[PDB]
Amino acid sequence: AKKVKRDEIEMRSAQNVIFPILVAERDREFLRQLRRNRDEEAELMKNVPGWEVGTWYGEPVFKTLPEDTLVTPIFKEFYAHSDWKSYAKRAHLKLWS
Amino acid sequence: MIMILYWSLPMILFILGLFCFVSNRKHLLSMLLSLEFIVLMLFFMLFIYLNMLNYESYFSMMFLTFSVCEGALGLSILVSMIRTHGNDYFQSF
Amino acid sequence: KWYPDPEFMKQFSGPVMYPDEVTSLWTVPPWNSKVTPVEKSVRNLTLNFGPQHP
Amino acid sequence: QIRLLEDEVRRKMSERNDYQAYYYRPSVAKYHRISKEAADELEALRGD
Amino acid sequence: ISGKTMRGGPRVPKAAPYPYKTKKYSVFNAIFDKTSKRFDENSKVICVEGPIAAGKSKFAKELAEELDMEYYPAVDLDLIYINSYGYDMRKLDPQLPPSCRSYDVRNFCLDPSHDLAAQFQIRMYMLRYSQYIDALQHVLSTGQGVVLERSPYSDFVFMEAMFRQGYLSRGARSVYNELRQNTIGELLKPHLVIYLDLPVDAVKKQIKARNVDYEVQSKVFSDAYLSDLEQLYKQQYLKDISTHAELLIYDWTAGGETEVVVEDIERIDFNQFEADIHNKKMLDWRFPLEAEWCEARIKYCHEKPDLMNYFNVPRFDVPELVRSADDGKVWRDVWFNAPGMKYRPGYNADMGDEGLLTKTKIGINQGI
Amino acid sequence: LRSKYYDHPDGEDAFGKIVATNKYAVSAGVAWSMFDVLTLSKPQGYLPTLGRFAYNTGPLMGMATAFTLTTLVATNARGKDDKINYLIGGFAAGGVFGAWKHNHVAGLCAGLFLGIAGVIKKMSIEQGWEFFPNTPIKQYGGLNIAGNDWTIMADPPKNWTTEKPKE
Amino acid sequence: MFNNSSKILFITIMIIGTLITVTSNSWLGAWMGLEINLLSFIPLLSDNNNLMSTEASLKYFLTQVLASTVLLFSSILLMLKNNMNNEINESFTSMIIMSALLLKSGAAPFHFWFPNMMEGLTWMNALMLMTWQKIAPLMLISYLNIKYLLLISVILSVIIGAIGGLNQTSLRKLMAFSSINHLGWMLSSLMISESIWLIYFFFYSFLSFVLTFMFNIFKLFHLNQLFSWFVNSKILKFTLFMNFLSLGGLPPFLGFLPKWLVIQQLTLCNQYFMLTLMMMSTLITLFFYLRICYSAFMMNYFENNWIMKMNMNSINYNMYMIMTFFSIFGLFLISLFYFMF
Amino acid sequence: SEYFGGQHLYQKLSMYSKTLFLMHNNSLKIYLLLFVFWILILLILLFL
Amino acid sequence: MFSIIFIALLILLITTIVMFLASILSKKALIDREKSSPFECGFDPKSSSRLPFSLRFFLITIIFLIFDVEIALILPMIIIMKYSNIMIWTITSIIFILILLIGLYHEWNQGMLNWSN
Amino acid sequence: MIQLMLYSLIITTSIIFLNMIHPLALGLTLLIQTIFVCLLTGLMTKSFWYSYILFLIFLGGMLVLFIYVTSLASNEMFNLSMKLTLFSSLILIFMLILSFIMDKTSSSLFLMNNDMQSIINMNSYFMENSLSLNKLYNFPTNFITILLMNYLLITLIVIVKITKLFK
Amino acid sequence: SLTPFLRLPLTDLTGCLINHQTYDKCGKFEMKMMECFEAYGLERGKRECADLISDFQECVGMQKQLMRFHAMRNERYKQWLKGERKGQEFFADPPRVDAY
Ligand SMILES: Nc1nc2c(ncn2[C@H]2C[C@H](O)[C@@H](COP(=O)(O)OP(=O)(O)OP(=O)(O)O)O2)c(=O)[nH]1
Repeated sequence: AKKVKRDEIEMRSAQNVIFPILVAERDREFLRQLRRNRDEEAELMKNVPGWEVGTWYGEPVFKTLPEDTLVTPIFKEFYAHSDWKSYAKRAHLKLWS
Repeated sequence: MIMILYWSLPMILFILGLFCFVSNRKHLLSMLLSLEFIVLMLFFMLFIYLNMLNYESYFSMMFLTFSVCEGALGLSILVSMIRTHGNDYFQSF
Repeated sequence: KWYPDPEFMKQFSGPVMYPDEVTSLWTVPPWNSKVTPVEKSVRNLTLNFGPQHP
Repeated sequence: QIRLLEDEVRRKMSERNDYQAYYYRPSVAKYHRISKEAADELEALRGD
Repeated sequence: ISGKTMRGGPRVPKAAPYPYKTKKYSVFNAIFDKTSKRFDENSKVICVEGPIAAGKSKFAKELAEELDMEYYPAVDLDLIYINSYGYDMRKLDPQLPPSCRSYDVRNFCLDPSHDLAAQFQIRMYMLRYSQYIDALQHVLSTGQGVVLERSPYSDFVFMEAMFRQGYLSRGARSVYNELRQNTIGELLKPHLVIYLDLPVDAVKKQIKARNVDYEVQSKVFSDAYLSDLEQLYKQQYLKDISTHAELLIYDWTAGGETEVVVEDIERIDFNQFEADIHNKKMLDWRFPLEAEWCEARIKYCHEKPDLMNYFNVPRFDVPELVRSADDGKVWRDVWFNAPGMKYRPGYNADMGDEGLLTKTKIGINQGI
Repeated sequence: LRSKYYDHPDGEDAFGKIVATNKYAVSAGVAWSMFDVLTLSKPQGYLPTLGRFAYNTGPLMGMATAFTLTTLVATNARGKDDKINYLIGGFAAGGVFGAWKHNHVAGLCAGLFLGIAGVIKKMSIEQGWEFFPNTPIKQYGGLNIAGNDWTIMADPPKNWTTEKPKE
Repeated sequence: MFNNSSKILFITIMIIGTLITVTSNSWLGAWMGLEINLLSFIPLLSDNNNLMSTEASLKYFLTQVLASTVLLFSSILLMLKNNMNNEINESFTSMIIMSALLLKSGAAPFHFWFPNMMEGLTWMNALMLMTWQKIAPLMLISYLNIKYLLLISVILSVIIGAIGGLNQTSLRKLMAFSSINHLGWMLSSLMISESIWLIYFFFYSFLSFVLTFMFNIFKLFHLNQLFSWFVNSKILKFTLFMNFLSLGGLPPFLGFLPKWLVIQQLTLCNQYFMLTLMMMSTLITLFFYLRICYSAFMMNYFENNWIMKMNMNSINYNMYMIMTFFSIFGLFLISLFYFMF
Repeated sequence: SEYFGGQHLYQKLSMYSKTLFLMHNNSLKIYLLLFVFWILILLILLFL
Repeated sequence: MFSIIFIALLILLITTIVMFLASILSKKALIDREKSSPFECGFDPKSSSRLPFSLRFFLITIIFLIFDVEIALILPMIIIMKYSNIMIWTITSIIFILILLIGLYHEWNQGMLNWSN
Repeated sequence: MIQLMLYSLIITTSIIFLNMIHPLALGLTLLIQTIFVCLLTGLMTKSFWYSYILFLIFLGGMLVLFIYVTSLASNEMFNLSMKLTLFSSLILIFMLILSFIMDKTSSSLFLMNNDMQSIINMNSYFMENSLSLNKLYNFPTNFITILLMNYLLITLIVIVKITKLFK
Repeated sequence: SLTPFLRLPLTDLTGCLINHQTYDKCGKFEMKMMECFEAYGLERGKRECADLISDFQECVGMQKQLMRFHAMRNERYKQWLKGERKGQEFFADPPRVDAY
């Protein structure tokens, strides 16, 4: 068991080293994609009765949050302009599409 | 509509279960089996809610442990009832 | 003096004190209200064991 | 006279439910705080 | 079931008997004390039957004497008329003549034409039935065997017998016949039944030897009446007992040799009958667990009042069974104003009780 | 569909008015219908069942319409809104009750009864009270209602304080 | 605690299960407690000694199980679409929860199972269903706050609850109908306030408890049995039977004290019309109780002949008629009760 | 007078007492069906 | 998962195809009144032969369910043991098993399997 | 697609369930339903842990009672009707082609499988059941498990009290 | 959470039965609420938790946010049905899988 704990911890120690690099290259794409995602939400409801991007016809979806508070969009919203091929490519990876 | 696209299927099944629970059957076994289907649907509604919840998920066991006990009690009284009258047939009621 | 007489006690004593075509029809007054079960005949299962049998 | 006053006050105190008395329904965050504590207890504990 | 003679001595109770005569039994008490622990070989009920004037009281006395059971003397109709200080309410003359004046077996034998006879005809069944529960009480508490000379199960024989003679009413026959079911379901049938079989003439020989100024000179003793016992015993009464209890039939008591009867009974064992439980014979005695033993025990050591209250059956459709209100009111006045009936037994200090002003005790199933 | 009988003058919008009543009439009609078709009539088949539902519902439509129109007729012509107006309203309703029931006496007596009902109803409408007003008080327990806790978990301090802001 | 030792066990588990409900924090916990009640009660109700007990068991189980099924289901919906146990307002999400609870406690439109039950139940088993199997669903009804449904229940909680009682000759069914009427008063009282509802149920528990507890004692199961039941004097036949009028709560019987309390607070809410209806029906409730008391008010009736003595348990009788004496002279304790202020 | 109240009331009560017994002299399927219908009505009205 | 799902569907389809194939490969014979009777060692079957359902096998399977559910309760102990607080995980689990033993040993003294019938 | 196909299969089997009246045919129908519901809840869950669990309790053990006591058999075997099968096939297919048509995403649940959680989530990189089943054993929410086991103990005390009616 | 009337020692089992708060983004909103419910009771608090209940519900409930998407994508389809969107423009670009 000492040997099993030995190598598992090594994985976990090697694990922590890697992780921030993934997060770093992760943040850029999140902000890049959000920029584009807001652009399309603006450019697709050009002619809509009262559309207000990031809200529901006026009132904000969230209000108790102070201003300049970024709330990550739910997964579906993040994919609001995407095909199944994109959607499944991440969703059905446990199931191995 | 959220419920119409998400919580609708559980409704339609649940109502169909109840109607079969109040239909006409030679004995009560079809009834017990009917409510048993309802339990599975009951689990279905329960889990999608517990899935809204990060860790409250575990409450499945509580519901499952209780539900199987209802079924066991259900079969308990029925089987004792055949043994009493030599039958548990709805004509005896 | 009039005292409660068997006629007055027969006012009640049906399954319904105002008996109707059905309640007056069938009556089930087990006084004790604890009716003993009556044993049935539990016929057993029959096996023609053998001849074709090791 | 005092009885009429009591009813009037009881009318107001029920309408608004200001005061922690007959027309109050105390709530409890204790159980949520307790679960908050359990979450705290086990976060620091994670990992051998 | 086994005789002392083959024991080379007396039988012993396997465990300390429970004072059921003077102590109440509780469900708490059942948890605190087990039931079948005391039970032994002889824990069984040997009922006797025979045509009237068969002298079986001496037989059963000796049989219980040399097999170590209880005798439990026969019907004692007088006990209705007896009290804490003995005297007969029959003493009370026909102040209230119509349906308050007494009726003993003497009165029946002198005249069964009186509708008031039906009174004891059912009250006599109750006395048997109450005795039977006493026997079950003694069994389940002490574990000791019992022997009842006659049983409520057998009482209907005389019932249909008297009715066939015409003495009872068509109404009364229905009343008793349906009413048996109500209570008779709630008793355990005896393990063993011994029936004695003389012909009608032969019993007339012996009843003329009883020399009883209220029987031997009486008129009821037609062959038809004393024979109806024979047919009813032979088929109607026996068969159901023949289903449950083991049935032995010797010729009769007089030639009935006790020792061979002792040996024949002892030869008939019941470990042989410890086979499949579902067997209908001995059926009413298959108690699975000690808990179920205690259920039967508590049901008789703590529910005798419940057992009596089954008798509360409303039937005001039979005149002879109805009582006149105001006369009945006076009948209440006589009984509870008469000596030694004002209070509960032991509290009739008018008739002598002392130790009152502090006494607050009451006996298990103490009458009232 | 959605109208109120008693939110308009007592002589205007007959059609909207009857609708605001007929809805509260049909509710009772079909409500009793499903209640009794399964108890007594039990007429096997769907047309027979349609018959019982029709038999039950129509008369209550007759009651409501008769009451409404007679009383509406009164205000239109009698020119007043009185307890008596609803009284003739109730008389007409029970007259329809006798007509359908084919029991002359039963209809007339109920017509008197329904007139009393309308009388009291008008009294509510005009005296500013109601049969089932909302509650002014709703109590939740004794004065120590806050003090009836018997729990045995230690509660760490709160995240909120009653004390005034210190900024 | 009727015959066996297991009676104590199942009663205990039952108590714990129901106590969970009344102390339950969330709907799910309350549902949990309710099912535990469902378990613990079925074996007591389903005696293995007779038949009628067993048929009552399927009906009780086959009804309660559906009630719990619907209750939890409607809970999820409410506590989905509102994402919170205490919805902002009562909508269609919530009426179903009451309809579950009303059936579980046997309220007005959902009652038919409840009379059919009584045939099977013995006395104290009936008693125990009468009193305790109605706490939890009612205390939950407290949390639900739909005025109109309770009001329709209260309207219909006496009409059938008394009209049927007029018709029944089996004491088992009469107690059913008697309580459905009384249940009408609890439901209204709980719509008004809870402290008064708590009191009224308790006095109802007390009264029903003593009532059926003597019927158990003497095993009187049919109006004929009441007329025929021997008593030495035919005076205590009458002294004991005052309680049948304490059912109606006529002032010198202590049943008035709760009915007065509910009436006082209810009219303080100004639902005068509702009081009139319930209180009109109360007379019909008291009507058949006099129909019962023809057995004892007059004395010295026509009786059966064979009985000579009447007997009963020490423990049950000793407890019983202490409770009766209070039902006789209870009012003068006006001071002793201080929970009304 | 007494016909308007009096005995006639007790006459009509017996009529309705008989009726309620006919309701209650049936099979448990019918009553559960009532409840199912009551549920079903409320469910669709939530949707509507 | 659905990789598993598809494989199972494929197998089941191949399975039924094989048995479907054997159903055509095996030669047919003209049916016979007696060839299609229940086998009772060559002596005529009795009346319906539907066994009595007065028996214990449901009782044993009910013991199964109780222990089968209890097994469910104790399954997750493997993973949580690394995370949970040790006192609670220790005592909580220990009393599970302890109560099981006591239930078992108490029940041997009851001896419920040694029924009279 | 799998999710909505699985709805379709559950719908079709449900229609099968409400038609079939032979007890085995019903009990068979439950069996299929259970596999389907286990599949479906698994998809929307963090993992299939609970699916395996309720499979072996509900189906694996507890439906054995239902089939076994419903071995009454009707005294005779099925008269299978190829028509309801064909309708079952027919209803399945155009539901299936509609499933091919329906909106790929919006017709899907929104729940967060382990994959559909964000990458940054440091908690998600543990054993999939570790953090979910944590508080089933850790205080003060673990005593309820003790209540479960004693409930099951009491359940057996009940079964031997009901299943022991004189035999 | 609806208030147990008696609050006896057996609320101690199910009160913390299942908690929104722990390890939940909505949990922060639960605390923002449940403190106020403690401050204003359960009836005045239910009156004066407008924003608190709105956001708490929105976080877990996702009603407002999710329904915004549903109309948002329906409107994409609606223009396609009117024919504005053709085989290419009918969908946008795929987010890099390593995002979100
Ligand atoms: N009406 C009626 N009389 C009975 C019944 N059983 C017994 N008797 C009457 C008939 C007898 O004359 C009398 C009892 O006399 P026995 O013949 O029993 O005296 P025996 O020599 O048998 O000894 P013993 O009575 O036991 O002391 O009581 C009964 O069931 N109904």
